[PDB]
Amino acid sequence: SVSDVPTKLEVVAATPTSLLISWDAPAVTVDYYVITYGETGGWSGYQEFEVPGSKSTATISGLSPGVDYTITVYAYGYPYVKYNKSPISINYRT
Amino acid sequence: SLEKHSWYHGPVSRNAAEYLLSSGINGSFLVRESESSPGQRSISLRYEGRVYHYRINTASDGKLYVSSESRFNTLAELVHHHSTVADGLITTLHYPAPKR
Repeated sequence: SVSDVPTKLEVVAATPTSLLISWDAPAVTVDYYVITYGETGGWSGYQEFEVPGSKSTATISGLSPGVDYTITVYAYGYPYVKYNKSPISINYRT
Repeated sequence: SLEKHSWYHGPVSRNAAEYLLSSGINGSFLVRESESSPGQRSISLRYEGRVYHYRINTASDGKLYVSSESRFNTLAELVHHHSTVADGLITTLHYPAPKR
């Protein structure tokens, strides 16, 4: 399996509709993040948002209770290909 | 062998590639093989909510290219190049899709 950047991604607190997610801040630098989220399997689509580079957490709210989501965090501009990396992704059931 | 690359997804259909990229952003991409024609490969690339599919062509001397002006001995060299220089692609190959 491929290694990821960021390296860690966790749901640190959750209600059935509202999540607090956390990843690891860079050791060096990042400009900003993009996060996508949507129901696993892609039928209902994905939403995308930016996160300032000063953060290493985000909230995602208004989710449906008991539903599986795929959440992916991108370090915008990071040279994934150079280092043979993928963006970090998790699936989470609310 | 190619499976070691983050961006190499093996045999995946065009329509399936679009699903794999639907959680992506501009510059999200993957390289796939035809499920019907071993050795036939394409790059699928996300831009502005859509997916652009580029056949990896083979020159008479065996070199690979997605854009005629820029040709390569290996697929890894091609992808590394186009990760920083779009050179005929709608955008650079930046974010390897997570394999699923």
